[PDB]
Amino acid sequence: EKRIRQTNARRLHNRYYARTARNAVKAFRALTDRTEAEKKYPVLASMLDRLAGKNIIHKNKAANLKSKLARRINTL
Amino acid sequence: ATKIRLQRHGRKGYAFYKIVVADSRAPRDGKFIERIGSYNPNTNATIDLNFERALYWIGVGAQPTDTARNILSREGVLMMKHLLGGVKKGAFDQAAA
Amino acid sequence: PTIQQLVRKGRESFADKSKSPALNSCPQRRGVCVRVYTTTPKPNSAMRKVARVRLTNSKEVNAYIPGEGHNLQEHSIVLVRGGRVKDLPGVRYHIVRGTLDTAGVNGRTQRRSKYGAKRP
Amino acid sequence: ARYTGPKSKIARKFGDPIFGADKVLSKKNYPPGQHGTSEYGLQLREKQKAKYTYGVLEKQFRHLFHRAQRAVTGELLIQFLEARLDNVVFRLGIAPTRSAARQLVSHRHITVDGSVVNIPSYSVKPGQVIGVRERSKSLEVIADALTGFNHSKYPWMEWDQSSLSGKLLHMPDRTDIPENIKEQLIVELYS
Amino acid sequence: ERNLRKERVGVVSSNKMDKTITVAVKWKEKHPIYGKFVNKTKKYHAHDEKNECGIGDTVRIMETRPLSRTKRWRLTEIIER
RNA sequence: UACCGUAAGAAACAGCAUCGGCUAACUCCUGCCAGCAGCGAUACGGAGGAUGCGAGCGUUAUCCGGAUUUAUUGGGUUUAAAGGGUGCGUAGGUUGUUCGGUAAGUCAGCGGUGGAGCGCUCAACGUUCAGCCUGCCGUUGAAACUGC
RNA sequence: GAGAGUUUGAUCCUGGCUCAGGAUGAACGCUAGCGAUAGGCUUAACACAUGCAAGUCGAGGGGCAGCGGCGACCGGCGCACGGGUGCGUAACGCGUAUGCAACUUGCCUUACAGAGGGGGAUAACCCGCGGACUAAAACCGCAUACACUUGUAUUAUUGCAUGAUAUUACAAGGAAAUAUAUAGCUGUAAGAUAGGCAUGCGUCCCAUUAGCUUGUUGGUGAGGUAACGGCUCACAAGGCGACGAUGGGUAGGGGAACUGAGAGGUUUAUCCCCCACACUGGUACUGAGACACGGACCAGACUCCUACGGGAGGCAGCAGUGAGGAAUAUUGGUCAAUGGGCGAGAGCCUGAACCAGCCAAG
Ligand SMILES: [K+]
Ligand SMILES: [K+]
Ligand SMILES: [K+]
Ligand SMILES: [Mg+2]
Ligand SMILES: [Mg+2]
Ligand SMILES: [Mg+2]
Repeated sequence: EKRIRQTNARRLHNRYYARTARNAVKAFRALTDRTEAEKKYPVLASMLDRLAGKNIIHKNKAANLKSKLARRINTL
Repeated sequence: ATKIRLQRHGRKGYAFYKIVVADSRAPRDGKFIERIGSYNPNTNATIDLNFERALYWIGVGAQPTDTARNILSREGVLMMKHLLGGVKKGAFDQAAA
Repeated sequence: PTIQQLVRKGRESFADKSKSPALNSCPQRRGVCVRVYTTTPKPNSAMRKVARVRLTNSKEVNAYIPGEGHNLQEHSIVLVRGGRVKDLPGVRYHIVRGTLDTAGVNGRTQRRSKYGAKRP
Repeated sequence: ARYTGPKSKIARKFGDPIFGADKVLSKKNYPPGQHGTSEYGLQLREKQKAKYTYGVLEKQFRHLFHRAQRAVTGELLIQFLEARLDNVVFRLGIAPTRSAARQLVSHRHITVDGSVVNIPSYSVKPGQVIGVRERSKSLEVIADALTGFNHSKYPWMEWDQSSLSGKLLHMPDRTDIPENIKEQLIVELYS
Repeated sequence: ERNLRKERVGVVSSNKMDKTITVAVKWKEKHPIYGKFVNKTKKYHAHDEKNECGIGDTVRIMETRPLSRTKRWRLTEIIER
């Protein structure tokens, strides 16, 4: 029972932050303005890095996402 | 973790142990990385030991069990304290005692 | 054949058949005496006691009854081992005496272990 | 197991006095049975003669034979048979016959190198000491066989009566062992 | 001071596919049972950045990481046409 | 390890007409036995002796060798089984002689990798070192033969 | 490194058959004294009841109703190992030998840096499956790190194509645990250990199994992954096959072991390495790591109990019992030794393992 309760609570906790980050990248992926992208990037990168160092996702996954978004904003 | 332990390789009523370096998850008499000696508690206890390899593994960080730690305390394998260059350069000789 | 013929085709080795196929690679089987009857040899002219038995391995065979004097009857559970009789076509199995329903030969003083008789 | 049966029957079967001296060796000397040969028969007679004269059963005899083959094979099989605790005790004269020597060894009466060994098949290597137990040096039966007889006809035993011990100098050659056994027949049979 | 990868010398067998070729490597080896020497051939898939290889060419190819579903080799040289 | 008082508590099973080691008498003259020559008795059943093995002895079942009874080492096809009814020909297998190249087969070197003791009172068995790694891979050379 | 019999009235060949030998996790008949050392459901991934088999930390926290320590709860680590089974699987599954300039790696060792400041719920408790306050080494921001990630460079050096290793910079972003000297906590790097992917060669029969494939083959781009890749998603058309594709049947694979002078062969009984599995399927979740062996959810058998509103089990862990069968044992003792898990240690747990009991029993 203890294992079941811990797994359910941790599953909900991980789902919260993973879904928030996924929605953040989805919203960022429709941006067009360069200055808007520049001022929206750092908080999204911070959230992704916090997730990666928090073990919800992997460090290589966060690095890949950050590289993709930086290479996108480097080309308007 | 990597360990230094003894596998019971003998006969019923006559325990003969092999000193090996093996993962902690491996079975007792199963897989090992390197054989570093033998051990027989029936005599009055004959110990075979590879000094250089035992020093190398205790240096890279293999954790020995209690009995293997006693076996390494004998034959002077735990002289890493003296070999750590503790404000000196010579080598003492405590094996004669 | 030539070396290339052997390379292309090769050699084929057959499999030797088992002399007791109804046992299914077992030393002994258990059966029930479906029928108990008598047969005539193929230059002997005797009256050999045989039983048709349906073994537990879904097979029916004929088993000779060695010795003199059998207490068996129809619908009797018997132990069947290999071994054939030369002058009798058909039968290729024996019934172990002294096991299950089959009793040992009475009045036997020699070759006792082959007929299931205890020491007197 | 052991034979523990009638010995004169085997003596009269084989003709030779394997067990020793008896009146039946000269009176009524013929193979036993109220009713009393191929090369198989003679080979079997030779092998059984060796087995009965040395108290060895079939599996031990076969082990001795192929051990001798691994390490003339028939020549050293005979010295392997001779190098036995009971046989060495009997040849030292401390016991009358080979059965008596076997019983003495099996009981706590014989030591090898100062330690009591009671296995009456223990191979004795050269340069070893076999001696009577120090607690059994004063038995009524233990002394009449050695003292008085004093044969000492074998040039590979040292006796040393002053210590009641004995030593095997070396394995005797096939010519100096007084056994009427044709090892060629046995090695041909087992080959 | 690196490690070495596998190298295969062969003959081009197909180039109809874009940016990739097929290389045939043939050798004679002893039969295990009868000891005769028989011919064997193997086909490799190689990656070439230009369709510069025609049907039949002594070439050398080198092992690589998976570049496609079945593409683990790359062209290195052309011995002859 | 030591002390009393006693051989005292401890031997079966198979087969003896040939192959094979081991033979008199009584039964039966169907009952029976068998791995074969077969007997229905120096072969069936018992009694006496004999011969094997021996805490085992026999029966059945399974797998190897003798078997060359799949034959590369190491078999054959007139008459014992075994040449296609006869040709042409595709793939494949084989290739007269000689002069040079190459190094795929082949050969060689160098690396990597995978009996003697001791202790069981003896032995099975434990254990150590001398001893094969002769399989695979890498790297250097040789050119008589096969291939190109 | 060998033979014997057997077709004839009698020969010499050919050829099958039968004995003689060696070995069984064998069974049966007769008969049985001891010791040592091995082995013990080979039949069905058959059904049953009971008990045990994975817990530990009061040097993490709120409590003590219990005399110091601890029932219970929150929290850390472990239960993916040890142990069991051979269903499935002709496959980079396995064996052998390599590559990753396409990889990940808790616990362990070493080196370099740092541990500064705050706030929410909530379990238990209390009050009646509902209501309110609670603490952190539980949870989540802020400050700092340019040793790390990302992006843009310069100086290079050097490869096996895509490139790799270092320096010198700017920018952004990412941590902590303290407790009573010890035990520790965080980031980075190296090592060690363990996994993952891809390769050359080897890997059972059937042609009374001849064509197979339509993300199937390749290219461009994107997404996804620890990572390359039709892994997935939006032009050309291909690829693989008589050196056996495809389809069907049967097997877990090796070292061992047995057995042949050799050639070899047979078989995986004990033992060791790899793979697959946990009543049957599907999906995941938590985790450094999952086919999740004493964890879920759903769908299917089957079985058991209720009190008809509702719930439970999978015996391929160790032992009883029943059935199947020719046939294979105790509902035993101890953690004393070896090995594991947790713990600062003492220590606790361990049907692994050490032992003992039973069995013509090798
Ligand atoms: K000691
Ligand atoms: K973990
Ligand atoms: K323990
Ligand atoms: Mg014995
Ligand atoms: Mg003909
Ligand atoms: Mg013709």
